[PDB]
Amino acid sequence: AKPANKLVIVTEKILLKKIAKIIDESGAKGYTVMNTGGKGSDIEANIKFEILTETREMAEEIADRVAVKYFNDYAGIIYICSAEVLYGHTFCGPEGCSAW
Amino acid sequence: AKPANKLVIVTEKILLKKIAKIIDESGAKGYTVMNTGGKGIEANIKFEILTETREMAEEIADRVAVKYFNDYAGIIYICSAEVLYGHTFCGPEGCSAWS
Amino acid sequence: AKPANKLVIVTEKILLKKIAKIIDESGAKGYTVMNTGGKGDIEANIKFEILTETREMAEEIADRVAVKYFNDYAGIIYICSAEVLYGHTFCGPEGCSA
Ligand SMILES: Nc1ncnc2c1ncn2[C@@H]1O[C@H](COP(=O)(O)OP(=O)(O)OP(=O)(O)O)[C@@H](O)[C@H]1O
Ligand SMILES: Nc1ncnc2c1ncn2[C@@H]1O[C@H](COP(=O)(O)OP(=O)(O)O)[C@@H](O)[C@H]1O
Ligand SMILES: Nc1ncnc2c1ncn2[C@@H]1O[C@H](COP(=O)(O)OP(=O)(O)O)[C@@H](O)[C@H]1O
Repeated sequence: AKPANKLVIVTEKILLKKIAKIIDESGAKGYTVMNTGGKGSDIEANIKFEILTETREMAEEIADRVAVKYFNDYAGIIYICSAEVLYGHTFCGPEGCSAW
Repeated sequence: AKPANKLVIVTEKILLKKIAKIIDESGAKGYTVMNTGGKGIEANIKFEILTETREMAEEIADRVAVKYFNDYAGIIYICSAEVLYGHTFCGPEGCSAWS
Repeated sequence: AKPANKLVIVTEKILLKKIAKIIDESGAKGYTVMNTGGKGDIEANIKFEILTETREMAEEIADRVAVKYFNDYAGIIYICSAEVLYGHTFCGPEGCSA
């Protein structure tokens, strides 16, 4: 298992591409995005990205970048969970997630 | 980053409003809900509520579980999270990137 | 609260049943699956979340899925610490106690 940070960005759907770009630009290996509702009849549609980042700082870079660009104007929460990636060709490389 | 508990409630879709009410009542600053399938495939919903404290999360969990989980399928679990950003979650205070 | 591993498998939608079977076969008490998009532009995939009582059950599932599918199918499997607060099936009549 390879430590990861699960960066979660829940924010407005309309930022999807904007945030995907940020995620792509961060060098995060990918991301998972889903449609969600959230409150912060009063549920609003939003999207949740989950970006497993190799490092915390990458996650924060993404968070910071998203937040600074968008979170004044757009609803969003970014949080981060410890994860370990057990498998993820892209995330762990040909190396595998048990790089001995 | 502000420590949080990601309270996850996966339960029957029909409880959405009912649980949202509980969440709203808990003083949780918001929640994220999504449609999911599950076996425990039935359509259900997953709430994710980031709570400032563990006890809030448990209050919600306890409240939901007591009010619904003896009659409705549902799992509640809780993950450590840190909120990096979340106006509503961290307040005007911010999520205090330095602790 | 009962410690759990939230095994998350994000992979191609078409593996849903195949992975569900693996999950079911692992003796995981259940799983949550959702439709997701992902990049690794967005492709539709599924995220399973399996709360497993033990890490090794999660890894068993992960290993089984990854071995059986991840050479041919896109997917990431990762695992989070979780605690189950409630989950009849997950914690048994015993309750989530701890
Ligand atoms: N071990 C688990 N891992 C991940 N998700 C779970 C787990 N157990 C339950 N869930 C989620 O919570 C839902 C409710 O599960 P529960 O065991 O309480 O009821 P169930 O009647 O078995 O549900 P189902 O209708 O899915 O069979 C499940 O469908 C699933 O979405
Ligand atoms: N405490 C929380 N737990 C989980 N998700 C949250 C929480 N607070 C906010 N969210 C998610 O982030 C989204 C935006 O939240 P926020 O910026 O507070 O603005 P708003 O009040 O305009 O929805 C919500 O719709 C929800 O999906
Ligand atoms: N760093 C990551 N963070 C979050 N999810 C990821 C990450 N990398 C991959 N995924 C998820 O796994 C899926 C497939 O992974 P991958 O093996 O990279 O295939 P692909 O590159 O063909 O999409 C992605 O579409 C995405 O949902």
